[PDB]
Amino acid sequence: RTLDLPIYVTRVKGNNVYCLDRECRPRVLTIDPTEFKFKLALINRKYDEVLHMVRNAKLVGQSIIAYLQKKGYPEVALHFVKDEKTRFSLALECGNIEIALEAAKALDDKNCWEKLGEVALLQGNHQIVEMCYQRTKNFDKLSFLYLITGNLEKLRKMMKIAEIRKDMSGHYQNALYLGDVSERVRILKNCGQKSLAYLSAATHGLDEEAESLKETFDPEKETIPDIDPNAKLLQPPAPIMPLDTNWPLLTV
Amino acid sequence: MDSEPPSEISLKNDLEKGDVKSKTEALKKVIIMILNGEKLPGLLMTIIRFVLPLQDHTIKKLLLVFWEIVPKTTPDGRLLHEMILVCDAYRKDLQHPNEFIRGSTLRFLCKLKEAELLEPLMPAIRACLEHRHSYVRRNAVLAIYTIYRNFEHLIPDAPELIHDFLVNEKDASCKRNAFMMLIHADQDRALDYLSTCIDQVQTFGDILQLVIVELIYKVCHANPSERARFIRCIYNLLQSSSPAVKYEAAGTLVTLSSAPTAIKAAAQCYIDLIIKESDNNVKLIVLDRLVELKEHPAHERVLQDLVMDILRVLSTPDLEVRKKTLQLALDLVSSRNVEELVIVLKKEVIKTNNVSEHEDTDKYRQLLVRTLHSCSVRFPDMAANVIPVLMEFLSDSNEAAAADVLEFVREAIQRFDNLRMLIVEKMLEVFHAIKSVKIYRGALWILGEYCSTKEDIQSVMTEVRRSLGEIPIVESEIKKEAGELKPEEEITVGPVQKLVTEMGTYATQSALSSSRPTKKEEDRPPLRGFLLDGDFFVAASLATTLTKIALRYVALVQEKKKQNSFVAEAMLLMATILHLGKSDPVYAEAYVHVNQYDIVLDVLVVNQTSDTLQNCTLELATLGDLKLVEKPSPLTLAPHDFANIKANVKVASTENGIIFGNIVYDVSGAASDRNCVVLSDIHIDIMDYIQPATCTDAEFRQMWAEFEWENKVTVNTNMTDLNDYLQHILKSTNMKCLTPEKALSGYCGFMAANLYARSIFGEDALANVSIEKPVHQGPDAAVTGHIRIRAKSQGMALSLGDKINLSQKKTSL
Amino acid sequence: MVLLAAAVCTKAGKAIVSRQFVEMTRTRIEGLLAAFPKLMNTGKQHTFVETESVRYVYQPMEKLYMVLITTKNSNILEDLETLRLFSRVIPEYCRALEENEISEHCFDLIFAFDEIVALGYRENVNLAQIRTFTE
Amino acid sequence: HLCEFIEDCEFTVLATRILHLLGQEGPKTNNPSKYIRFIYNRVVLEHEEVRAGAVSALAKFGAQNEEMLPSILVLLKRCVMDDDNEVRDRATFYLNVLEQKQKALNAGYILNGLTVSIPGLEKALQQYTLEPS
Amino acid sequence: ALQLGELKIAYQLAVEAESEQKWKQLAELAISKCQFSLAQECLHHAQDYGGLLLLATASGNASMVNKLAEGAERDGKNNVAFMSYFLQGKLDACLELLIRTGRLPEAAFLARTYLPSQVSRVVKLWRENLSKVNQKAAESLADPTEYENLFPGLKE
Repeated sequence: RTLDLPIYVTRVKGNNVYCLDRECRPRVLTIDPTEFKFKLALINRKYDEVLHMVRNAKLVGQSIIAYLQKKGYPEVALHFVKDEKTRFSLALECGNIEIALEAAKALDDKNCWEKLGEVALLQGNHQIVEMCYQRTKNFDKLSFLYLITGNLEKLRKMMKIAEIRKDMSGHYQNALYLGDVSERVRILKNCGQKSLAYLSAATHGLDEEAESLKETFDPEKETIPDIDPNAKLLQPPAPIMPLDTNWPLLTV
Repeated sequence: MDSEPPSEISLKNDLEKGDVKSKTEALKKVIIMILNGEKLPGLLMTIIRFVLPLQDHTIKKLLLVFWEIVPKTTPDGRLLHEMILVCDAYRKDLQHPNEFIRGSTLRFLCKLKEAELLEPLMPAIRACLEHRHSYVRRNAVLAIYTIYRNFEHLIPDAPELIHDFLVNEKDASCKRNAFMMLIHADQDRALDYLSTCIDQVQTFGDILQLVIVELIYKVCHANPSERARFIRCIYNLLQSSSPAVKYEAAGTLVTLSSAPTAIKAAAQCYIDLIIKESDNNVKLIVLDRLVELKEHPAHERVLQDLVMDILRVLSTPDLEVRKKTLQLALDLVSSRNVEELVIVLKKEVIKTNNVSEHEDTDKYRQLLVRTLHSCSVRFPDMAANVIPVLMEFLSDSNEAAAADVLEFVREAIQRFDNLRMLIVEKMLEVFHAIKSVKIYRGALWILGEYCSTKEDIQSVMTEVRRSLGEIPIVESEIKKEAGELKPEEEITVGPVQKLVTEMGTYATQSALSSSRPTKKEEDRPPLRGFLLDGDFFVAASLATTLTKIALRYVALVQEKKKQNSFVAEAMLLMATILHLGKSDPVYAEAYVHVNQYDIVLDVLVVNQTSDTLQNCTLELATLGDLKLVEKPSPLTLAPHDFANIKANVKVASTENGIIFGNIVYDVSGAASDRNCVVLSDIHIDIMDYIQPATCTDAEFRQMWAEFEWENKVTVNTNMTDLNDYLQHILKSTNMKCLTPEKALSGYCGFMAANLYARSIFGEDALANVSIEKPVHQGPDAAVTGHIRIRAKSQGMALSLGDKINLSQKKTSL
Repeated sequence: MVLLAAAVCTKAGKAIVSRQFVEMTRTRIEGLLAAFPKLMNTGKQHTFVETESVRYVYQPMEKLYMVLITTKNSNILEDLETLRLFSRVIPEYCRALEENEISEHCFDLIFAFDEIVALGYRENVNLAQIRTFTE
Repeated sequence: HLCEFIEDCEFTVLATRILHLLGQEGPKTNNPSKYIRFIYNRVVLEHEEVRAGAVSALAKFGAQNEEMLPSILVLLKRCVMDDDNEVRDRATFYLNVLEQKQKALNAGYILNGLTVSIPGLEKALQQYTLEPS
Repeated sequence: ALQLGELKIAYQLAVEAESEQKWKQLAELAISKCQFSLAQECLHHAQDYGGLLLLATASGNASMVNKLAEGAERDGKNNVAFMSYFLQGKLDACLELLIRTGRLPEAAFLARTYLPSQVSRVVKLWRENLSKVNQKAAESLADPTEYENLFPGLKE
């Protein structure tokens, strides 16, 4: 507690503490079961006891409602989670970011979605990563992730919504990642990169599309660069039947 | 009434009095007190009552004035209505035959974004739909736009009323006077109309058309407005290597540095840049265009170089222009900087040629010799030029004049081994009239190293050896020097061997030779005789002796990196060095909490008492540099109330007249003697008030010199480096660890931080934290660091001294 | 608004008379004018000088500053031109600048300010135009 | 500690005293690194005689204590403790003898690293007359 | 030389080592003429990893695409890197790019995809990384218990 004057403690003998100042006017104070009970209880991992203990003579801001978001294996953290930030925090400390996305949402912010999405990739499962990463607008990170993950359906979704951004290390990726390159050919056509569009297409033996690009634009497709312009591109895309968006998990 | 906040009772009296002048003056006095920001609603009924219908413009204009700066706040005589006492009889004002009252009324009415006046401002455009002046038509386009802004982005404000509702902007374009309040969000048709108007312009109006719609296909079409946009448009169509030759930019640009030398200096810079784009080596920086003023035809009359000569300066114009000019000579023409610096230096450095370039102050003379000479060290071609000019420097034949000359040239010989053999004979000459150290030092070194070349030496040295002047440092320099180069290649009555004898006596021995040396006792305590005495293994001969040393140069010696160099021309450098380049019982409990980066001081206010404390108010105070970002606002502290009340905190403010302690927190309640009590929430320090600022090594060094920092303490828990505890703690006493003052090696390597702050205490704060972390077998005190501290009268020095130990607070309520 | 306020200052450390076109700079007007115009608007005898992130245009008259302030700008010529027209209008009201006479004709000057610059956009004025209003 | 004072207004002489004493004792009583760091700054902006003093002292400091040699090298390569004017000449000699040569000479030269002359105790008589003038 | 359309002469004038600004202008000019060959060399000399990759990863055999993306792997320019290596069913340094960056989960994931069952090692290294990077309820140090799943959980 606070008194209204500066003072010196006279000493503590009993529950009371007694004080006298320079002029020597007294103040006494009973040692309370306020702040003391709350943390005596929290130390002995009781949260049920601690809810009663919470009073407005000791609530503060960070000793009850946000000091209890300070366990790397959440315990205290589980109990106070009311702040959208405390909720966010709680999630990375478990490593389960399902709660993160919601806190991240309620923090109204993109940065949180990309960072929790990265943590998500760490717990292993890419469905959760996709959703986050899609709304942070990291379609190109996704495009990259996606053969790595072994999806081809999802990988196509990324390609279009990165086409429009002209992310040439987003839209561009996916065509390679599926066995045929056709995806690039159109995106590149829209970029006006006719050369690049032909080389990509031609090598897969999609010389007809490669030719379309040449004909619409400047021709000359004959040229052989430091890379092939017509040698087979075919890749067998993802031998896995269950993908890594469907990465298995049990979670502790 | 300049600003008198209590005078409202007299104003009411003055506001109606039966004398029109008094009423006007009163209303005027209200305006001036509100504008400053002082008391005004008491008056309202009085104010409003005389003026209301009348066409008599002055009172009406005055009342019209007061409705754009406080109408909303004042309510005694107005209250809240759609047709308030701001506009009800000001529909008359709008519809008077005199343009001024209508016009004025229109103008304030539409100006407000008020919603209690939205309807009366809308047909208020009637007052100016007829345009008796340029002012009336402009007043109208601005008022329709202001109506559009005031909640009428749709059909209430967009078409015409009878001629304008958002259409004066269209009309203005084709009418005799233009002005387009249409800058944003308004009719497309008017925007289009302004384009047509570019041609049929009205010049003030053209600046209004132009902020909206810029870029022309033309050269112009006329008028300052079009002209001002035009230089912007030109810079687009040729961005390439600055503007080079400044366009219509030139006119504003002079005023930009009206104080007065700085304009010329700047102008000189541009003119030099413009001449040519050279190689762009070290101080050869001229950009802009390669050819546009060339350089150097041999048929060009009266040539480019005449303007180039201005830039070579001694001060030939004034000092600000001088510093710019020396750099600028270097910049257009040199090899790097070296070539044009030698020419420039030849002019500046001391001679017998001109006595407007020689001076009897020794350091400046010496420095000038070193600047000329550094060019040789930089570049070879210069060695050949420098040595004969150096001999001219000598020819002055004052004791001191020779002296300075001899001192650099001797360094040059260390660089330039048996290349400057020729100089020795010149150098001896002025060595005989002597009153200084410097002449002896230098001469003895030239004559000494050079011995093979000459044979004079007993004769030259001996007059000086038995002459007097000042001789401390003479000893050191003669000691390493006198014998050198070729064992027996001199003789006048003392060969090279007599010289080795002499050289040894002068160092610290004794011997009859050159009629004894002037002094023997060496210069500063460490130097002594002995090294050289041991030396001269092979008597003054190029081998592994004094000669070796003499005809070799200590470490790397190249460029103008200051390795046997001095970095351009000595006078320009002083200016560059200067440039620092600085960048009622009450109970409280409390903790500080941060959620979603909101920093707040949590306070809980407790009434443990049964007694009444009603009248309870809570305030957080502004002490000085501490401030409330919003006090706790609950009316709590009632019979047996526990409450959590949050007071937001800031650390940065401006000093208030109330106490300057920890944090003041005020709770109020019942009591009439101590209605307000001050009680505390947890610690905040005096240290907050300091303001952090930073220094560079130059600013630190300057301040070191400027005021003493002898004061030191050793602080425990400076075991750690600069980065860890010490930075964090130093931060809290608003300090920061910047640049070093260390000298690390295998024996050295205390961590050194140069600190700075600029405290709001009338002082700066500086310190150096030296962390004594063992890099030797005998540390100071092992790990720990001694912080040498200051502040400008060392009143904050002390804060640095102890706030670098430890510092931590926590609670867990 | 582009033009925050149009202000006549005394470097006594206060805004003698000033105009807030729409309620924004009330008390704010006095503190700016009081600090900055004292230092010559922090000028060096240059019409444009900018301090504390506010453009100050000025002209010294005695111990007084006639001041235009902006923190945004549409054109170079324009800012000077409203100040200039203001400087034709101000001696008609107050016979140069001088704090007591400026003070007495708060109404005159203030009205001109509203008329000259309307909602921060620099309209034009003239001594004859001013007459219709104060009639 | 005294050297902590004032970087270049402290004068040629104090720098010469900490320098001469740090050279000569070769501190194991305190770490020479503070001393060296203090002297290093002073030299830059103070007179020739001290900067020349600082190189020669360093050389003797090298010969007396092996440990010291690494600091000598960082200091001497600098434009300060060598390559100024007088400072260079002495340095070229002192350096070359330490760096290059046998250090028969360097060894011989340090007998403690003593001053250039040992007079009597001058101050006290001077002081006696000087005070009631 | 660019104006004339003399690519070769412009190429000597640039000079193979540096003068990247010259080469970038030349590279674009070469792509315009659809002379890819001169373009690949200009882009190499230019360096231009992001652009250079686009022309280059159109290979389908990744013939000269790894070099110009070697850096990209470990610079967090992972995207540039993946296209380079995965282009003909080969794992050339696909996996490796993912390890380098610290995007360890993604290397595990890739390993599962093409199943040479390398997954067991990657998942472990990754799982370990979760325990260090403060996860306790998804800690990963198990084989399928603590979130992520090492190779016996996984399959083709």
